[PDB]
Amino acid sequence: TTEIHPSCVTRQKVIGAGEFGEVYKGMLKKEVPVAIKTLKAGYTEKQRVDFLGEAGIMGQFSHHNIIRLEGVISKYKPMMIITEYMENGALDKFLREKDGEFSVLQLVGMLRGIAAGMKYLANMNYVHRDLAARNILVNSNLVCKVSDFGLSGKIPIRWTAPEAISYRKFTSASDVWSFGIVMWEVMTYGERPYWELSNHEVMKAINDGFRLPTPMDCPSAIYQLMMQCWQQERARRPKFADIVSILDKLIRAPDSLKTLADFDPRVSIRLP
Ligand SMILES: Cc1ccc(C(=O)Nc2cccc(C(F)(F)F)c2)cc1Nc1nc(-c2cncnc2)nc2c1cnn2C
Repeated sequence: TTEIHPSCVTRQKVIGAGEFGEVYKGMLKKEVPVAIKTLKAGYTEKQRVDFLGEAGIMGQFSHHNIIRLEGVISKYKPMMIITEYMENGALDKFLREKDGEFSVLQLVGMLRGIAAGMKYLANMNYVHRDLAARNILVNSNLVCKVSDFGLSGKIPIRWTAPEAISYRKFTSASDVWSFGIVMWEVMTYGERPYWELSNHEVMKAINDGFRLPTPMDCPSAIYQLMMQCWQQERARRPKFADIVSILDKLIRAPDSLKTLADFDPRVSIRLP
C-alpha cells in the first residue's frame, strides 16, 4: 500500500455504494482515472478494521488478472481506497450490451485470464466467496481483472457451491464452482444463471442432479470443463491450476475449440 495525499485525488461522479461511504470515479495526479471507495465519518471500529484490511490485502496482490491498488488514504479523513479504473466496466453488463460481438477465442481468452487471477488468489490462500461476472472488470485490452465490490445485500445462491450454502464451507473449491458459473455467464453473453428459477428451485434442482445446459455455439471442451466445476463432491472438482492449464492448451491449439457441444432447443420451428 502506497499512501496518497488527498491533494492528489479529485472525486468526480458517484458510481456505487460502500459499506460506510460512497464509491466514486475520479482522477489521480498527467492525471490518471481511478475508482475511489471512501469511509465516511462515524464509521465503527469493525468497519475501519475491514476497510484497512481490504486495502492491505489488495496491496499484497500483484497479478495481471487482479484489480490493481493505486494507494490508500489513511492519514486523513475521509479514508479512501484507490484503484485503477476500467471504462468498459463490469463484465456482466459489458457482455449483455455487446451480445454476439466477440469470437469464441476472445471469450475463452477472457476465461483464461479470470482463471489465472483465481489460481493466484487460491495460491495466496485468499478465498473470494463472491466470484461472479458482476465482480470482474474489463479493460480496453479485453483483459479481465478479478475484483470484489461487496454483495449487490443479495446473497448469490446461484453462484455458490452446495457446501458453502449448506454449512458455510467456503474454500478455493467452492470458488471453482463459482468459476464454472462464470464460464456459463461468459459463453451466454451474460444470461441469468437458471433463468427465472427461484433460489429454492435452484438448490432443489442442483440437489436432484440437474445442471445448466450448454450455451449456444459453445465448444465441447468448454462445456465439459464447466460441468466438472459443478461436481457435488468438492474433492472431485478441478483445481484452478488444472483449469488454467486446460484453457491455455485450448487457446494455443485453437482448432480444439471448433468442435461444439449440441445445443438443446426449447423451440421447434418447422419449415420446408
Ligand atoms: C475502489 C475499489 C475498491 C475495492 C475494490 C475491490 O475489488 N476490492 C477487493 C476486495 C477484496 C478482494 C479483492 C480481490 F481479490 F481482488 F478480488 C478486491 C475495487 C475498487 N475499484 C472499483 N470499484 C468499482 C465499484 C463499483 N461499484 C461498487 N463498488 C466498487 N468500480 C470500479 C472499480 C474500478 N473500476 N471500476 C469501474
